[PDB]
Amino acid sequence: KNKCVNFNFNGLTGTGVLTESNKKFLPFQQFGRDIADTTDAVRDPQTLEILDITPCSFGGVSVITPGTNTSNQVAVLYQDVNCTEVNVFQTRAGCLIGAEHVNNSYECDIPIGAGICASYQTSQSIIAYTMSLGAENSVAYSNNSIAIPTNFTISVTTEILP
Amino acid sequence: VSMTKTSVDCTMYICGDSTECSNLLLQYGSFCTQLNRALTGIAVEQDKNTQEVFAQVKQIYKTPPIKDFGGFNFSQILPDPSKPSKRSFIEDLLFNKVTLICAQKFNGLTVLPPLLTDEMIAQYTSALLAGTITSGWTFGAGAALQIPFAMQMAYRFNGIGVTQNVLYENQKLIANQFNSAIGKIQDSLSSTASALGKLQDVVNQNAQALNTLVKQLSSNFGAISSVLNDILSRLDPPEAEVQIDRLITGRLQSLQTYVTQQLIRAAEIRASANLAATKMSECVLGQSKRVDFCGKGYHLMSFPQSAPHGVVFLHVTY
Amino acid sequence: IANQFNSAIGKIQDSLSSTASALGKLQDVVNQNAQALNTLVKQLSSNFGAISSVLNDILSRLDPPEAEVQIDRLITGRLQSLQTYVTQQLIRAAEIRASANLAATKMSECVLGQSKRVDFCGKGYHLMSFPQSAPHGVVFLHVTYVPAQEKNFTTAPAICHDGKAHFPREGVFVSNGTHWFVTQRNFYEPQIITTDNTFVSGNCDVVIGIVNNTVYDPLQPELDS
Amino acid sequence: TDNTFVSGNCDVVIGIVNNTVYDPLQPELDS
Ligand SMILES: *[C@@H]1O[C@H](CO)[C@@H](O[C@@H]2O[C@H](CO)[C@@H](O)[C@H](O)[C@H]2NC(C)=O)[C@H](O)[C@H]1NC(C)=O
Ligand SMILES: *[C@@H]1O[C@H](CO)[C@@H](O[C@@H]2O[C@H](CO)[C@@H](O)[C@H](O)[C@H]2NC(C)=O)[C@H](O)[C@H]1NC(C)=O
Ligand SMILES: *[C@@H]1O[C@H](CO)[C@@H](O[C@@H]2O[C@H](CO)[C@@H](O)[C@H](O)[C@H]2NC(C)=O)[C@H](O)[C@H]1NC(C)=O
Ligand SMILES: *[C@@H]1O[C@H](CO)[C@@H](O[C@@H]2O[C@H](CO)[C@@H](O)[C@H](O)[C@H]2NC(C)=O)[C@H](O)[C@H]1NC(C)=O
Ligand SMILES: *[C@@H]1O[C@H](CO)[C@@H](O[C@@H]2O[C@H](CO)[C@@H](O)[C@H](O)[C@H]2NC(C)=O)[C@H](O)[C@H]1NC(C)=O
Ligand SMILES: *[C@@H]1O[C@H](CO)[C@@H](O[C@@H]2O[C@H](CO)[C@@H](O)[C@H](O)[C@H]2NC(C)=O)[C@H](O)[C@H]1NC(C)=O
Ligand SMILES: *[C@@H]1O[C@H](CO)[C@@H](O[C@@H]2O[C@H](CO)[C@@H](O)[C@H](O)[C@H]2NC(C)=O)[C@H](O)[C@H]1NC(C)=O
Ligand SMILES: *[C@@H]1O[C@H](CO)[C@@H](O)[C@H](O)[C@H]1NC(C)=O
Ligand SMILES: *[C@@H]1O[C@H](CO)[C@@H](O)[C@H](O)[C@H]1NC(C)=O
Ligand SMILES: *[C@@H]1O[C@H](CO)[C@@H](O)[C@H](O)[C@H]1NC(C)=O
Ligand SMILES: *[C@@H]1O[C@H](CO)[C@@H](O)[C@H](O)[C@H]1NC(C)=O
Repeated sequence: KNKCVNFNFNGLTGTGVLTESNKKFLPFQQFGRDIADTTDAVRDPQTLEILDITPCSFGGVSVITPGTNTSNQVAVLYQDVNCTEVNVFQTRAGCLIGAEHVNNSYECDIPIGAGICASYQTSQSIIAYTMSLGAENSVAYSNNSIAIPTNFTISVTTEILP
Repeated sequence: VSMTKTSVDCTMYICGDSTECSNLLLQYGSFCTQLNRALTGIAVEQDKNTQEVFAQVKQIYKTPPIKDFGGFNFSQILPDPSKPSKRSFIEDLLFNKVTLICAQKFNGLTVLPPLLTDEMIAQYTSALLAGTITSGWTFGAGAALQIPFAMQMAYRFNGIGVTQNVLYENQKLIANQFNSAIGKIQDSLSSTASALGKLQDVVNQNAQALNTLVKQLSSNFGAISSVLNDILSRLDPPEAEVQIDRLITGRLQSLQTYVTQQLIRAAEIRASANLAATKMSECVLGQSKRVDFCGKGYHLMSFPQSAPHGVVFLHVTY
Repeated sequence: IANQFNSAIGKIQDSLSSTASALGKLQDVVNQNAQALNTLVKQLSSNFGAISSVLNDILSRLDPPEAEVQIDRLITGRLQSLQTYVTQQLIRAAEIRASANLAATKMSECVLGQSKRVDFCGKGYHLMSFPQSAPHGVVFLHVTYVPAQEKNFTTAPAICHDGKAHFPREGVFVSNGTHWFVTQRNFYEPQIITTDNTFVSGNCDVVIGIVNNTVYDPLQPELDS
Repeated sequence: TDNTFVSGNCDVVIGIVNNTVYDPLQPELDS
């Protein structure tokens, strides 16, 4: 149980992780299925038990690296899984290795997810930091207080559309 | 604004846990590699949509400790720090009225989390709401400029043709008209759940397409069986490759049908995302001299509200 | 404004030449097509389940009735590759046509005319826009009005003089600690409060925040003439 | 006169009516 294995039960075969849950099959129903008619649980042909079938651990491999002109350092990201295979750190999107978690939040550089961005900084490596939304600005407010510009700046912005 | 990010693996979906079947999939070349890049570009554009819409400013504007609303009641639109997650009382209803995925994401597809969390998206709206209450019309086009909210409704009448003398005299009567308008919205969203159905349709559109793609694995697609290992056991390896080829071809048509819809639905969302980016620019940030772009009535100032996989606009109109 | 504008144009010429990632918006469109063109061409090297991906190899080996079975495997895979390409190109064109409508909209509203809509022509209050030819697209140079220096000013919604409230015809009320002034919203230009810049509406007992002051009347000094 | 502007004459515009426009300069000269 609780491991990735190739199981063959009665005339049913499959591959996944067997875990006993609190589900209860009808005494005349050996096999369960999901909405897609894929088996999510089985009953052992010998002993009477309810074993939920969870598929084996898998996910996406997200390679986080600066450009070839910058550095060869790479931060490997796994999706929707904790650290299993494997500076091994965990994030909200999954197990993220190769990057260092930083409490100080900076401007987003390489997008990851769940409000996490990566960058190559300081003896320099890749760091995994919380995405900053910009500098906090507290604007004072009052009945008689007002800000009228005493000077202006003409700036030409470049918009590019295909 | 944001559509559910889904990255489907064509290696696992087409051929479940089969190397010999994967050899038949390699006979089709980049079809697998190409379908992955199409869904990947969707997940990237949905993250670009939230950046081009939710955040119109590079600074976080917050409300002062002393809150002077000019007679209005902004406690509904402004976030509450007492809650563990920062959100407005209205956005709290927006998260609840908008709601298996765990079973399908174990079938060889992956639902990617958004780049901006709901707490960060709410701070974008918190920066826009606190700005319009304090900085008003200035902060959209440049640095924030503090202006009293009692005077922030004065020029907005001057833009729609009403002389601002009406505001200062009727400000007491407008305080009752605005506060009652906000209260009717909270009762409308809480009691009636069909107002947010526009976002529920987007989630139902994705959930139906996700369920549609997964239910196709149980189909025969002309093959004798729907199980790869069962075909390999009942038939010889050369005779099984003919039956497996019918499954692969049928399952590729399932992805090519799903990816086609997602690319088309993304352009539908990007069409609405560009409107949300345009409305927040014209309605929320500035004043709209246009008619019925910000909704019925002469536009004054708009209130953005964070919502799951989208955004809710509150347009104050005259 | 000459020193501000002429230097702003040079900053873009220095940003485009030194930094090549500013044009990545158009570079992605060309790369999106090349990745679609290369993918479509690489499919002819894939066997698509057939013994080989070369037509001359299948025709020279299997019988004409036997070759049609394998050629059916190629064309079916080549149709699915071409239909997928055309499917994407129709979808990619919809992205380009949607941006072309914005390009046609900004060319009229930003470039040709003047758009009051905020941040449609870019950050700042739009003045005029300068179109520039670019490969498979267009580059817009938007002249904008961005306020820079500001200062905390004492303001009031109204001025109480004869017992009736005075409201600005254009601009807002400000005070520097000496006398109440009427200045433009985007520019601070101290001006003496007069009956020409204000209009009389209501009284001093209604408006919340009205202050006592004296409004200059140009008719009074002329009474000596 | 501060709320109006003089353009043309009374013999052209259709719908023009006869009335008295208050002139604030008049009472200040006599007083
Ligand atoms: C007045 O102008 C200042 C210019 O910085 C505004 O900024 C404040 O500056 C004071 C200086 O002691 C700080 O203590 C405040 O924290 C600043 N506030 C913010 C949000 O930047 C200030 O807001 C303006 N208004 C006031 C209250 O005078
Ligand atoms: C706007 O005016 C109100 C009323 O004068 C100010 O509120 C007062 O603040 C002071 C000083 O702390 C208190 O002693 C009073 O009790 C408050 N009165 C009322 C009616 O609330 C308010 O502070 C002024 N503007 C801001 C934002 O400070
Ligand atoms: C704005 O509306 C809110 C609604 O929650 C008011 O907060 C409470 O409203 C209830 C009535 O629904 C009162 O019984 C409470 O005494 C109010 N206070 C609290 C702390 O709950 C709020 O007072 C209204 N006014 C403002 C300016 O926020
Ligand atoms: C307003 O700001 C502008 C800059 O945006 C100021 O222009 C600069 O003035 C200084 C004064 O020493 C010169 O050294 C700079 O070369 C000027 N720069 C430009 C771009 O001209 C301007 O002086 C400020 N004051 C006013 C009234 O505009
Ligand atoms: C605020 O504005 C007033 C009016 O412009 C300034 O008063 C002038 O100050 C200058 C320089 O001291 C004098 O030469 C003028 O004669 C003053 N005019 C009047 C009518 O008072 C004042 O200096 C400004 N600054 C302050 C301290 O408020
Ligand atoms: C502005 O002037 C008015 C008078 O024109 C002031 O109102 C008076 O207040 C006093 C008490 O201080 C009363 O005895 C008078 O009867 C009031 N007169 C009127 C017209 O109501 C008002 O207080 C002044 N405001 C300021 C801030 O100076
Ligand atoms: C204004 O009243 C006059 C009559 O007092 C109307 O007719 C004018 O009469 C005078 C002679 O008293 C003629 O010289 C004019 O030619 C007449 N016409 C006008 C327009 O001057 C006149 O029609 C009335 N106008 C309006 C629009 O009420
Ligand atoms: C089968 O054999 C096992 C041996 O332990 C026994 O415990 C069980 O009761 C037998 N009957 C069933 C239910 O298979
Ligand atoms: C890498 O990029 C930097 C900055 O553009 C440049 O100065 C440097 O010469 C580049 N190096 C190479 C090998 O291209
Ligand atoms: C990851 O660890 C968390 C915290 O211990 C646990 O709640 C969760 O079930 C784990 N998930 C996986 C995929 O192991
Ligand atoms: C982040 O904060 C945690 C909790 O205080 C602390 O244990 C850790 O050392 C900090 N890490 C960094 C990089 O500052």
